[PDB]
Amino acid sequence: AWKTAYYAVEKRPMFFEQYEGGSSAWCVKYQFGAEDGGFVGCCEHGRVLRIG
Amino acid sequence: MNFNVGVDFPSFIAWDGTTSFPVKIDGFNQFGFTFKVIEELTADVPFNIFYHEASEADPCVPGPAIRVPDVPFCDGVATADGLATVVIPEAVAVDSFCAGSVPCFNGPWISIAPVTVNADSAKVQVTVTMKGATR
Amino acid sequence: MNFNVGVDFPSFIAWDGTTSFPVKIDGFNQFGFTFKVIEELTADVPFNIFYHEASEADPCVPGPAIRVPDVPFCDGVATADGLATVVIPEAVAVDSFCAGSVPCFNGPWISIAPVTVNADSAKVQVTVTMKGATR
Amino acid sequence: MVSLDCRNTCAPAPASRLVQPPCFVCR
Repeated sequence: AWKTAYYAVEKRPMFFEQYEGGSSAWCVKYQFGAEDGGFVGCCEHGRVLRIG
Repeated sequence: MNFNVGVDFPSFIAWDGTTSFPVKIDGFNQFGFTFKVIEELTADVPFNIFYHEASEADPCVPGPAIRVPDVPFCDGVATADGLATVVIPEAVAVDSFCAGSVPCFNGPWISIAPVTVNADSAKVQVTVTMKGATR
Repeated sequence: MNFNVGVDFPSFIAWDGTTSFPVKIDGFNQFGFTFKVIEELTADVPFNIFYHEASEADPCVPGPAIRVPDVPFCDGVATADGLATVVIPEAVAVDSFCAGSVPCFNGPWISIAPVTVNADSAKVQVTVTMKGATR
Repeated sequence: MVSLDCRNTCAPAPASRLVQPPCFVCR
């Protein structure tokens, strides 16, 4: 019964920045990144089937 | 007003003086070491920091030992060998303690041991404290 | 994000299975125990809680061990002899830990030692975690 | 008197207790 067995969390959207150390008047360098995470909730809200 | 601090910040033995014990850091999102002396030292004692992967034949048991690699900071340099180590100086008095931790997690288990086992290593104790849980 | 948790919440060994170490708590304003089992137990193991006063010969060394008194809560009844005790149940697995703390301080030193010393006593480890520095 | 608080295990189930399903009912 998801929405209680597992949660998903996001912190900020993707951001893009120009890098002054590698950039010139003849070139460009871009940096990007993002953050997020996730953690299990209730262990009794799910089941798994397997061969045996 | 006392508190049951042992619920939120459990602590585990790591080096009692004659043996090293793997400590499972999987269930917690932070940790750190604490060094204490019980008798006067004669020379600097270096310590090695390891990490263990899950054993192949049984997930309940830790695997072999692997050294922790170094992670240089912004304004700094890497170690000569590239691995992580800690050194307890000579000036440490019997009534003081020292604390330090690594910047990265790596495997799920952790460990620590002296580089050499002699009369000096038996005089030190190591304990691991961990922050809030995740389960 | 990894922190030097040892700076704020240091931990010290109190019973490594063969010896008991007095732990000074004067410089901190909270503390709690943490019990771990390294092998399956065969019977209940009770623990005794003591406390020490500063020695007359040296104010930085503990005196003889005194026994912590009981303090009933608003619900429940006092102990038979009115002295604190700790009992670890047989159901504890090798992969779990327990935590408990005393409601009051009494002296500046504290300690814990099993009622009986036997093969089942060596299967346990006890550690003390401080939570606040007043200096 | 002290009340000990304890957690199930360090792992949710270090050896997960997998169980067979109920056997088929009947013919």
